[PDB]
Amino acid sequence: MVVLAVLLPVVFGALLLLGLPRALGVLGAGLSFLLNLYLFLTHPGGVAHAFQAPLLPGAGVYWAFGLDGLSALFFLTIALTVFLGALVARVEGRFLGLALLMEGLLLGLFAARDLLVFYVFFEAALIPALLMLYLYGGEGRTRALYTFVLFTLVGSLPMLAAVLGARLLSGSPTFLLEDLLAHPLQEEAAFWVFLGFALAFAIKTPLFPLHAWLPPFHQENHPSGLADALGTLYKVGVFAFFRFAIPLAPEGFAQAQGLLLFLAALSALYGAWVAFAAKDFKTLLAYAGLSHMGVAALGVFSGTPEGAMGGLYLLAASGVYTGGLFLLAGRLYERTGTLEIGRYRGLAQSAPGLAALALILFLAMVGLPGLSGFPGEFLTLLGAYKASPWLAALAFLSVIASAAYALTAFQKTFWEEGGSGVKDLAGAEWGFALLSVLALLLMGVFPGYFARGLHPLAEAFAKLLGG
Amino acid sequence: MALLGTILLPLLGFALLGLFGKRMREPLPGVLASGLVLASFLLGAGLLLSGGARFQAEWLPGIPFSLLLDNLSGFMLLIVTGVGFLIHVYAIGYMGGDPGYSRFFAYFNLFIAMMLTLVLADSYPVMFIGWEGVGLASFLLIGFWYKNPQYADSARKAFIVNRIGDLGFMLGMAILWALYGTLSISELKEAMEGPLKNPDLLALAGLLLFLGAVGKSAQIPLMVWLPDAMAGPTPVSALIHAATMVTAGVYLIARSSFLYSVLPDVSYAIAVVGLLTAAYGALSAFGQTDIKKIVAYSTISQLGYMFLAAGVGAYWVALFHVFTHAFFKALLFLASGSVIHALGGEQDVRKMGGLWKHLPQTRWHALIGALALGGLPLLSGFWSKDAILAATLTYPFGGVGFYVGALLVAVLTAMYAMRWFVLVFLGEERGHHHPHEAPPVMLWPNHLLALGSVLAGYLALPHPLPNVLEPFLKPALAEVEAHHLSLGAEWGLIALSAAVALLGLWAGFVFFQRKVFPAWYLAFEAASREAFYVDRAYNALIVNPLKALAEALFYGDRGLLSGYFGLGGAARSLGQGLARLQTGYLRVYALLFVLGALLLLGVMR
Repeated sequence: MVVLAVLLPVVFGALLLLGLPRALGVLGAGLSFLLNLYLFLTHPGGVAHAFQAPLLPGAGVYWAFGLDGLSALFFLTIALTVFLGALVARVEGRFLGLALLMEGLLLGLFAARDLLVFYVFFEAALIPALLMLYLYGGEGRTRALYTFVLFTLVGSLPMLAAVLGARLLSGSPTFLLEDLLAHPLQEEAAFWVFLGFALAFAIKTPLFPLHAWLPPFHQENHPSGLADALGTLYKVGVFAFFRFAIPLAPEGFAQAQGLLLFLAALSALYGAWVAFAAKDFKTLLAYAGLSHMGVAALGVFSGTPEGAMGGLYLLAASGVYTGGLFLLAGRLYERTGTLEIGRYRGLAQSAPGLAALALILFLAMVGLPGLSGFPGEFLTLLGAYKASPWLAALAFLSVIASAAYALTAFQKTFWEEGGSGVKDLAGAEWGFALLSVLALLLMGVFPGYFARGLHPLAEAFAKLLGG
Repeated sequence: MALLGTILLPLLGFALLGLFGKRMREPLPGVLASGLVLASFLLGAGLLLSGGARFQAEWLPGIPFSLLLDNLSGFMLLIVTGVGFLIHVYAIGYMGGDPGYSRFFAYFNLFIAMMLTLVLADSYPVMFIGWEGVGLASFLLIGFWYKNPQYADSARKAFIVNRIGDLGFMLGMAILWALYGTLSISELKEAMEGPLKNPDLLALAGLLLFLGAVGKSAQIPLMVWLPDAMAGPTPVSALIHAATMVTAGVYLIARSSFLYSVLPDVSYAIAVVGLLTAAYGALSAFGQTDIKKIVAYSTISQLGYMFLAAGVGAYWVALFHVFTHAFFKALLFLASGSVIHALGGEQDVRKMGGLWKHLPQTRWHALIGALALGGLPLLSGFWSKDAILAATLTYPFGGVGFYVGALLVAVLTAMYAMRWFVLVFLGEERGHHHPHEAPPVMLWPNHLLALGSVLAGYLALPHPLPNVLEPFLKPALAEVEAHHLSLGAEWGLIALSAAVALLGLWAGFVFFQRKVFPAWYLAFEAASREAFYVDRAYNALIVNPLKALAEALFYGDRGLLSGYFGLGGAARSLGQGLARLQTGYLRVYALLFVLGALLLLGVMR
């Protein structure tokens, strides 16, 4: 059931960490992918694979899991992305076990059916990040590590007071999301709880003033970008917003809606705009991820189930293709040795299908219709315009900068005058690009099949803001 | 399901020629592409002959996947498939010895399939899908020869302007979704009838739709991106300027006629922008010394004509000019491509001349095209342009000054078309062309294109003569029509227009054979050569300042991270101020101890 798929990447990452060899990670990620796909199919509803086990009877803690429409496809997305990062990695530092551990942690994070288990995974996801950052790459590794870790922790620890207030002030007997949702929080008490939630979730969203931890994180990881891909998967902020933040304290969200929508708009614009000024791949991709998170948070905060479903779909797909771009930059490093955009121009003539892979990925990034980005982008646009037209319009002065930075990077990296000549593709990279394009096309052209579980949650939690 | 094959064929073709692609002989990619285009023309003609078609598939909740094949969609489909088959043959001939044959024809197939996705649409998001797919294929083909950085930034600029237009499109669609909640042109029309609500918001949505149309069809101010499409090969420029990627601007208005007709002010604005676009294109065409640019500015002028037609509510008239133009401009481009194929890609005018005798079957193509564009009294271009000139007065909103404006534009089109023909084919010789100027299979579809250009013609004729296009175009969409007409005086106007066009032709003849270019004309030709100094201003206050702001926001982000650093440093400094509290003098520790204990004892009350 759910716990099996949640733990499989954890146990495989352990067996790669202490045990040998690297190859165990490829087959482990494949087994995870197949299990998460099987869980994604035949999904009846939320209780699909429900798990309930007691841990602290007195304190009220229970292992609580289940596959919602959201948990299923996010499991599938994570399994797929980490499998891709597992085959193509080329890190081979024997630490892909850390990548599988982080995968399993993010799985448990998403599948949490009770508040405290979610909080536990939210705090646990910090350790592998600092680990694969510190000992596996980067010159400013220590400083970026401290910055990112301290930001996450300064956000997270007061959220413990927030969750303690949310449980105690509501008289909810347990930490179960069912029970906690059964007992609402009052005015000027849901206010403070939501404020403590919004700090920890915005600094991890990321929004504009709280994003300063993102570029240093992405720069000094392993140059291959496996750690970077998993950190982009670590932008789970929006998710916690929609399921936990807003439904548990909409009274404060009433005053905070405009502020948060504005932050999402300006964050998206700022990221997609600065990404033009980026002189390296890590900076560009970090600012792009910031823009996408701004869009997703905008869609969720706008109410308007259109916007919410768009935000979540865009979140999953952006995680997928941003992780793909990170791994691609790492592979081009391993074959070349640099991530600068100006140098190494002739790539296109030497790289037959790596050019096409990078192009498909950047197209999915700028949100091209037919690929994964556009459904979420447009649904979020609709929902935001429903909520507040002004911030939606400003926020979508982003596709312009999206095309600008993506095309500039692609052109000056591949198109221009022939250089020395570069390796074409590796055998693992073949399956990588094939599966990447397959998933992108399937998620972009057929958004009907995916995200069907997202519609009920969207409309229910959007009507919840009403009477 | 059968209708989807029209799109699917030049997608499987694209996938074969892109993925494997070079596993084939040289002609085979073009062979497969042209064969798929032909067997798509066939299946579209067969489906239309069966009365029409509909297709609906499951998609985003509230936004399903809706394809509608009616008279209006089938019109564009037949045009695109036929001209695409002709240009595909012309590329099979024209593309030679340059790598990427398979890639090139895969781009062709993808372009065709995406344009079909555009026209076959009962829902506006599918129209947007086609929009962005055509924009991507255009970016790809314009930068076909990647080894030159210069012919990359052109497609960069093209796609950027395209995405500005696409953002306007998206916002208008969000508007017409917040209002109604349908976003399917069928039910959108069935819901827009009757008691309109919030007319301000409706006019705003239509204005944003027109903004998207401007970027797609390169109207003012977004004109500037089109000439740079000269970077791509000549058949690419033909398919972009004649049959696709610009005609979509007119097709959007033709389908949204029900929206634009209840917007009088917006339609009048469209007419004004079309007139200005025609004026700019005509005034800035002849100053260009290159064939590709002097044709691109003419494309600007002719699209201005079409948008003038669709501005006053003359939708079938705009489609008439679209038909004639898609014939004769494709003719011009393929002729020019054959010409530079004779000179090895010389691609200049001042380095040309005296190609009349030396070029068989090509001077004829060039003369047919120049006469059709200039408005030779008995030619398709004359019928279209003067039908627009008449619809100016006959259709609503008055067309008072627009008539004389478009007439001057007809004069100027005659003049600069004669400039092109004269300066290219007559009155000197320079350069070299020994062996193989005229190819069979390039000029062979060009024969058919010249035939269609001549005889597009009489589909739409003054009411004594049969008007075939108007009854075909009105029922499918643009049903509401309120236009008067006249006779006797209408034919006096046709005669005045024909005489004016002939005077413009001979005026260009004498002025551009003269080669003297007096004082003022040199200044004017220089100004037109520099596109009336538009890009100089566009990069002055817009593009480079946006770059400066991007860099400024980068510096500001660095500064924000520096402020976070300062917070941490304040924390450490406070920490060592508190760690300084313990010096080691026991008297100090005892005093601070007793002090803290006394503070505690006071707090307890």
